[PDB]
Amino acid sequence: MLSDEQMQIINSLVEAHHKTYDDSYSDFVRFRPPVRRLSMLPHLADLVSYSIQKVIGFAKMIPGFRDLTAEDQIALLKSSAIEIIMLRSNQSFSLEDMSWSCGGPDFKYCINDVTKAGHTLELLEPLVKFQVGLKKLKLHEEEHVLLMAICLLSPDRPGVQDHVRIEALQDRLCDVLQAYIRIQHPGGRLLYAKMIQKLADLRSLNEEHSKQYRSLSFQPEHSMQLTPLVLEVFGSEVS
Amino acid sequence: MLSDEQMQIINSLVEAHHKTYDDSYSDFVRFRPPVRRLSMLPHLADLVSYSIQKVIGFAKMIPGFRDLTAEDQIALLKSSAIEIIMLRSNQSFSLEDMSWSCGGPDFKYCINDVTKAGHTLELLEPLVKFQVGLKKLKLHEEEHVLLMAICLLSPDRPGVQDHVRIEALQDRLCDVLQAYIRIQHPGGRLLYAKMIQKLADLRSLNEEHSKQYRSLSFQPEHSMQLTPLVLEVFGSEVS
Amino acid sequence: GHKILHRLLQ
Amino acid sequence: GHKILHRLLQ
Ligand SMILES: C[C@H](CCC(=O)O)[C@H]1CC[C@H]2[C@@H]3CC[C@@H]4C[C@H](O)CC[C@]4(C)[C@H]3CC[C@]12C
Ligand SMILES: C[C@H](CCC(=O)O)[C@H]1CC[C@H]2[C@@H]3CC[C@@H]4C[C@H](O)CC[C@]4(C)[C@H]3CC[C@]12C
Ligand SMILES: C[C@H](CCC(=O)O)[C@H]1CC[C@H]2[C@@H]3CC[C@@H]4C[C@H](O)CC[C@]4(C)[C@H]3CC[C@]12C
Ligand SMILES: C[C@H](CCC(=O)O)[C@H]1CC[C@H]2[C@@H]3CC[C@@H]4C[C@H](O)CC[C@]4(C)[C@H]3CC[C@]12C
Repeated sequence: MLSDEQMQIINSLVEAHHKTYDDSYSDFVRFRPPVRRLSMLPHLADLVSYSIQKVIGFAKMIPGFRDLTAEDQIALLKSSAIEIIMLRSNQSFSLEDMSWSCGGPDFKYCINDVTKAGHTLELLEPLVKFQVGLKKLKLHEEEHVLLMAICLLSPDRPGVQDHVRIEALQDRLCDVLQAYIRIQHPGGRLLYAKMIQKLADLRSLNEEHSKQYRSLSFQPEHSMQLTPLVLEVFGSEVS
Repeated sequence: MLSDEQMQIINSLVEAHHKTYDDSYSDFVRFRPPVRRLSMLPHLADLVSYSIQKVIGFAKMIPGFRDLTAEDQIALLKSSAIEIIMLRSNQSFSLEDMSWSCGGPDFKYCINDVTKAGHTLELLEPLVKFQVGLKKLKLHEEEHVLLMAICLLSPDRPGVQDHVRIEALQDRLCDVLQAYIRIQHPGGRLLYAKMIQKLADLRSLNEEHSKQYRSLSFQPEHSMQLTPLVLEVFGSEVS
Repeated sequence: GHKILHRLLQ
Repeated sequence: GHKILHRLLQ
């Protein structure tokens, strides 16, 4: 059983996610159009940048995040943004066609499309496999948003100052998640452990992405196609 | 009469311009789509950035520019890019509808459209009036490209080191232009002086644009919609 | 730096 | 800086 405290935490996260994830993907038509070597880079740079703004919006609504210092907020986001984007994208991912279907055909992305922005199958193969395994967990929306919040509030991310406050926030979220599964998730005996392992898979995806980002951003002809927000967030600058 | 030296200068400029100005505007569909408050900013930021890359390409083909130091090349471009873009745009400007018609309807820009990127009529009124007066000069393609080259090779632009070399290059271009008009331009007695005054009008447009750019770029919600190349070139950093 | 980040974080 | 400018200028 949960307290009205743990309950309002879940309610806050679900509402935060609904305010930051447009199920109609109506803003996608504002992005540089997709073109199916680097033909998809302009469109995907815009898509990723738009997603970063949405992840920041989601984070600002996570209970306790707003009270952290501007420095820790930046620290948590620069480290976790790519992971949250990968996590939140499971909502459009389809096991049927192994693609991220974001509304119309123009915005249905397969492994073929996402390999046209400079990144290799070395990143994309594990990413698609991650989506598949995650989609098979059949997470309730409640567990989905809790997992993103837990991923974001990891005190072991570089640059973090108030470890105690952040660890306290994450431990509370994990407690809420274990209680939610036990009570609301039929046959979810091993789900929490499977969800924690996904966090470990995200660290590995973060590393491979960070590696490829570094290599690519070193070429100005490539980095010039990115947005100022992507350059800030995925960049290596430190507060 | 011109020498095969002055002649090849004109030939070099015309060819440079043909290699950097696509009369079909076929790349415009790759830009963030236009949307007719700041609704046109994403599309126009892309359009301006694409134009800057094309102006750099044009400059690299101007005889003598390539031999300047990387520092002077950067100096001349940061100072003149906005002017060359305004000058080169006269090619799509139509006195009939007072618009820049770049191919299809999606890319026909009127005063209404270009006022939706943050810039005010304080910049746009003089800009449209400049286009009108310039279009009425009925410049031959040869005079058009010479004027852009002369505008770019002004030794009195901030940060310029080799003034003598640059002044020598510009004086030679002006000589070629005066000779071309006298010989090839029927009734062009006062044209050269009218063309030189346009250079002065461009300095004034540069100033107003620089002023507005500074004000707008100070707001991150606005600057984040720009491209890395626009931020570099229109920014205030110095070599 | 982090000009955009600071701003978006309100 | 001027990373993109230097590169485009070849
Ligand atoms: C479209 C998808 C979102 C679905 C949704 O929101 O519902 C997102 C989720 C994770 C994203 C990939 C992340 C790694 C790479 C980043 C690089 O800047 C561009 C390439 C890269 C491979 C991205 C492609 C688009 C993906 C697959
Ligand atoms: C590679 C493509 C082929 C060119 C050719 O074959 O000659 C060109 C055509 C139009 C160009 C885009 C223009 C808008 C943006 C400008 C910004 O400074 C950088 C990003 C931006 C999205 C460019 C990316 C590269 C594009 C898609
Ligand atoms: C579409 C036109 C090109 C036609 C062509 O190439 O044939 C270009 C020429 C000069 C450009 C304006 C310059 C000032 C401002 C810059 C700011 O970043 C965006 C707004 C601003 C008012 C631009 C709008 C688009 C214009 C009118
Ligand atoms: C103002 C518009 C309305 C939003 C609303 O009413 O809620 C939003 C919708 C989609 C957004 C664009 C997304 C792609 C790019 C991301 C980059 O980090 C910044 C530039 C980029 C072109 C954004 C600009 C602002 C847009 C056009």
